[PDB]
Amino acid sequence: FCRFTAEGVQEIDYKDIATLKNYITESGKIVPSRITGTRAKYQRQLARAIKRARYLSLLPYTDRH
Amino acid sequence: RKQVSDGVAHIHASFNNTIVTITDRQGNALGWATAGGSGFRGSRKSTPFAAQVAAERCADAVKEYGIKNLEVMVKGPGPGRESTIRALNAAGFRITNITDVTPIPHNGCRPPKKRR
Amino acid sequence: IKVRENEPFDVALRRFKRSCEKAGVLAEVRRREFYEKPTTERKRAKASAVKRHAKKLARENARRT
Amino acid sequence: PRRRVIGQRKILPDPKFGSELLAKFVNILMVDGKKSTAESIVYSALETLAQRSGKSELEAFEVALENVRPTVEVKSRRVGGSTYQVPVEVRPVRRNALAMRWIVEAARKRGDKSMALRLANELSDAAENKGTAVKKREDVHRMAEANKAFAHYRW
Amino acid sequence: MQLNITGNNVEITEALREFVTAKFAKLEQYFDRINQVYVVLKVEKVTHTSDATLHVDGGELHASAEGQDMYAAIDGLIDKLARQLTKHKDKLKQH
RNA sequence: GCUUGAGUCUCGUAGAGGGGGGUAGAAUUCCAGGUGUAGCGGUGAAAUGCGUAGAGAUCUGGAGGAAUACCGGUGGCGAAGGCGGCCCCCUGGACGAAGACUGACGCUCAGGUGCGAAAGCGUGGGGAGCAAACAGGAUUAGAUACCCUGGUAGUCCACGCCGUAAACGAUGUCGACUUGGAGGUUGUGCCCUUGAGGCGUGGCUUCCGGAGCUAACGCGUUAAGUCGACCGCCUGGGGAGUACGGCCGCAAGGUUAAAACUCAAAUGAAUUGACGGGGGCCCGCACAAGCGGUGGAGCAUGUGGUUUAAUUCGAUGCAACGCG
Repeated sequence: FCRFTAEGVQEIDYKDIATLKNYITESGKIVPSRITGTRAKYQRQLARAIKRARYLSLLPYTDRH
Repeated sequence: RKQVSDGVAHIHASFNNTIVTITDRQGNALGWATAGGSGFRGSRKSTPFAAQVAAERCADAVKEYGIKNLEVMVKGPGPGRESTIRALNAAGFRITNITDVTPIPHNGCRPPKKRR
Repeated sequence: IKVRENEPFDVALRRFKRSCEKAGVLAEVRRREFYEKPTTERKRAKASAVKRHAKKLARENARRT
Repeated sequence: PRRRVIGQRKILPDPKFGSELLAKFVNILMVDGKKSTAESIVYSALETLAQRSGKSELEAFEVALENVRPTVEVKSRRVGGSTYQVPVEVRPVRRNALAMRWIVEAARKRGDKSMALRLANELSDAAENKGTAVKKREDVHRMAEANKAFAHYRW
Repeated sequence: MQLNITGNNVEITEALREFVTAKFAKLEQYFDRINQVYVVLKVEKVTHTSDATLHVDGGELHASAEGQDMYAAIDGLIDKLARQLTKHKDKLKQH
């Protein structure tokens, strides 16, 4: 696999929640980069987009909501 | 009484004992049965068979309410937790949902020390 | 985690989702903060993971059979 | 043993009836290797079974045996630092042989006068299910069904 | 516990016999319940040597100790047997 | 004077670097209420403990404290100690590309000065969970311990003190030089960004190995190789990092640092065994599955012991005792 964020020159922001729900699992946990194959730089800022979307209720913390 | 149709069957699934209780959609309980009260005591409380006998003893005394469909909640890393649900669909129930609701802290309070 | 599947009842399709990360987590929050043994165990882990990489790559020479 | 799945050998059948099942039965109570003394007691004990039950002789013997044969057997299993009685289902070639051993050990006690009638009384009472041979079968099942909590198989 | 004291070229006295049984009363209760004891004392021109064979509920255990004046030999023999009795005891506890 | 060391500046980049303030969700505990009924909790088993005054389970609401699942990575950053949710404010360093600038401004330091895990200490708070001490229940020959149920300082916050750790890479700082391979992470240049492409080039970092080195184990461009600069330190084992003295500290204590006496060793690495209540694999009436015995009875016989003028001598765990 590869990183589509490195395929372009875009920025992973928290407001683009359509592309973040394929990066979390079926219970709200973040999928590791050893499965997805993301670069380590973009994976670190991806989780910063997951954690900000969880604060603004665009993504759930757990599945019991 | 109230003759409710759909319910929720919570399963507490500790290591030493398995507790199964049956409630409704609103969340207030109807009846319960444990593996320690089914005649199994001590080493046999931590058996999946003892969680089965706790289920059919709880599948009875809810005949007064008339449940034919229920959800299943499991909570704990027990030796039961799946042999209990096999004793419910065999008891004549429609299992709509099976849900894991075990408590996981996102790193909170300190657990006790590892015993040696 | 949440299976509301139709047809024939057989958790079977439930233990695929649940035995994923619902018992390794609860058995390690079961006791002891550790605070430094995680480190030891963690560092022993990957010194034995590259022991599987650097031996099985060198095991493809022959097999004496 | 460790090795050697043993090459099993056969038994010659009974002369009076075409059965090796009763020839296995006469070999069990054959004490000190005395077969003519063993076979005279069992023939005198099953003709007594016919008049005390009405039926024919040989099929009245196994109807006292299906009432005394077990289906599960409990074992001591060593696991951890202790050892509990796990139950296991019995193979059928052991199932009858475990049954007719329970008959003879109940026949050496339950002391009446002669050995032929000592065997003849409870071979009837095995069919009416009140003798002490059936109480060995039911108290084995009482311990195995109490220990249903030990088993990775569900049959 | 039944003692059986026996000497090869060491004719046992009365003070030595009670010295054995008082010492073998120690390794008694304090370590394990035992069935039957055979004690053998030997003198071999230098070595006051004392053997002992204990019989327990599991098996048997034997120890030997050569010493200085036949009193230190039995004093070293009991310390050899007491350690074998604690090793055998915890082999039969496994809690 | 010069620019190559060192430093300044202009652009960027990554980061659990630090300090301050806010805030979110999960979970534990407690409180209150609803439902509900005889158990819960715990262990190898058990009891203490809790519960018919309604526990536990379940649902709603509330209070409070501490910690930030997944991401999380032989990943990153920091001089070391250390630093993980998220947001803002203040702030330190490293690094790269292309230049410009000062012109040896450098390196290393005894004393000195600052920083410095955890525990502890002082004053003032806070206190969910955990938990020294302590209390009870077990286990045990005993258990002052391991296990169990509780549980106080402490853990948390502010401001001071302490100045110690297997504070470790058991490897001082700085500079130069000397075959390679597989990576991780983070900048950047060129060519066909024409495709996550190809070629390079830096920084930090992980592993494996060459020469050489080392007592060996190993180290191996981040040396323990080959050299230079300076500093700290070592001089047989015990006594002893102890006594005394000085200094520092509220205290605990830290630091500096002996001698008398005593021993002929202490020690390092590796080798062959043996052993392990280490691991794997295998066998034996070894266990299991069965049958018949012994131990209990009288007697035959042998031994120990006692007795005797002598009860001849030898055999003594298995492998002596119906044996010579």
